[PDB]
Amino acid sequence: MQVQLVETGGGLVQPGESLRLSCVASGFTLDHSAVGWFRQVPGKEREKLLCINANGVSLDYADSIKGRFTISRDNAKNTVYLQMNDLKPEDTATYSCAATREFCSAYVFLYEHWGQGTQVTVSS
Amino acid sequence: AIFSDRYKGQRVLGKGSFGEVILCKDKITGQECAVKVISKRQVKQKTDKESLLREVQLLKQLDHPNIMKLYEFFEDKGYFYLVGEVYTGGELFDEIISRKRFSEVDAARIIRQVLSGITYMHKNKIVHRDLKPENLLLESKSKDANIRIIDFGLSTHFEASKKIGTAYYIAPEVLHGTYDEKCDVWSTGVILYILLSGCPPFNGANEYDILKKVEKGKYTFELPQWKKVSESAKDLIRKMLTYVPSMRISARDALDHEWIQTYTKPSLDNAILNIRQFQGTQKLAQAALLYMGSKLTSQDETKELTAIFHKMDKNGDGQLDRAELIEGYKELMRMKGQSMLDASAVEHEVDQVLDAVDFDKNGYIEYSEFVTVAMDRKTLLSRERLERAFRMFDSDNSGKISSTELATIFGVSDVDSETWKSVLSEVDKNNDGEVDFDEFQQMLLKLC
Ligand SMILES: [Ca+2]
Ligand SMILES: [Ca+2]
Ligand SMILES: [Ca+2]
Ligand SMILES: [Ca+2]
Repeated sequence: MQVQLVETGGGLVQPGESLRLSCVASGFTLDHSAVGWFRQVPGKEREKLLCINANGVSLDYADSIKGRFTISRDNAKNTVYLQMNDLKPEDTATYSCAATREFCSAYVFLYEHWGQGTQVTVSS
Repeated sequence: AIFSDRYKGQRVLGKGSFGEVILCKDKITGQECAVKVISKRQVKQKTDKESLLREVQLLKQLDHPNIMKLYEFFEDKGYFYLVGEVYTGGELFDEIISRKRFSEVDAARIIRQVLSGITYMHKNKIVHRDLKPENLLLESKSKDANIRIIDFGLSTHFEASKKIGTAYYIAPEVLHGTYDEKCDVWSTGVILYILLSGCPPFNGANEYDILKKVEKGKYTFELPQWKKVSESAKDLIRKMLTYVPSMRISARDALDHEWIQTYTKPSLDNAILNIRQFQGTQKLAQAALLYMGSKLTSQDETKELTAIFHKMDKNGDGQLDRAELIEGYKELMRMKGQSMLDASAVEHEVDQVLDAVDFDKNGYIEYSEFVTVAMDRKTLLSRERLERAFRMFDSDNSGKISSTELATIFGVSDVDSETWKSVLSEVDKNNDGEVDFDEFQQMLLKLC
């Protein structure tokens, strides 16, 4: 089809729970793509969270999500995963993923094929 | 007279031509100071030891509000330690481009401070020779704080071995050999010129061309922004920039000049813009260069660059760090035609310079930043790639790049928010609100 990334797994969860997010590529394959997860809170610029290359993992975000979030990769299923643990009221926002060629950047603007993302909400 | 018992070292502060600046804490007095560490192996000493020690003693005797006070001097079996007061405000030009308005008054104050310091130092028979905007620092981050000059009188004893960005300000007599204090004035003149136009009076693509221009000694005021500048300033510049030293105005005489006198009780916007362009490309320029490097390479280029980058990325995280850059440097340069016989220290040093091409300053060199390194500027910024790039940015093909188009190419899409407007204005020379190919090219090639 046309080319885009679609996110699923968005929902409402209690604090301290765990959630799994999925990003599927339609119109292209993730074989040569480095995919990164970003979270955007309303009225704030997109924040780097994590990134996985064609293979290896980088913790792009501040260490606020370090040790709690894991990024996973399955080319055959054309999908990139984000495992979220020990959720805080700090974490609630829109989570989306993007792709750049081969290697994970740290500049938001080098990324392409952004998705509408999924709403992640932590109870108050 | 020993360093370790007198001072305590912590973290590196800044980069100097002769040596590296490090922040230090004192043992007994309990004060923070800044130490310049100079290497006997890395740099040559022009004069004999006793002469250097005498000059340093004289320096320790001196005090003026516009010069870097020198507290102590330490000689180690391996290294030299030159101890002085601390500076947090950073280089002057950065502070200039940080602000919105810059008038002839501000420049007049700046030059007044500089010439005051220079006059004091000349009164004590000391010559800087190598005078640059980088040597002009601000003691504090507080606004309108006065300037302090650093590395005064050190050039006579040391000659560095590393070299483009001293040619702008060097004096003709210095280039031809023997010289006196008036060379400093010439240098100051050059700075003043830039301060009013944002461009060097003697300019060239490389050190050779610039040095050719200054050696020829000829320069003009044809640039449009000079129309915004008063005639007295141009006259003072002319007196400062005279080829023959004896005919050249002294610092003390220049301090009492009509221009400095009157303007010390409009806005040179294009000038401060050109200063920002001059300085580190704190602009749309960095983003544009990164975008061009990562997204606008041919298949052969992408293949070779990705291959080399993979070879250098040992842990495979997608980043190059200090260690990987060190281990991969000689082979990268071996790939780029241009160093088998390279000493580990200078390898680390050049690797550090490349770490100074680390735009986001995260401590790592990505693929995109790497492309800037591996590809020479001649290829990455060729006419073809620049034209293709500009064509890509200019979607509607009007011949100019709008704010919305910039927001479209690499954007979170906040066209308002003064994000894209501020980013655009830094490159928008003629203030039409858009970027024509001329300004795009000038932005990426630092041209005037
Ligand atoms: Ca690495
Ligand atoms: Ca970097
Ligand atoms: Ca246009
Ligand atoms: Ca314009």
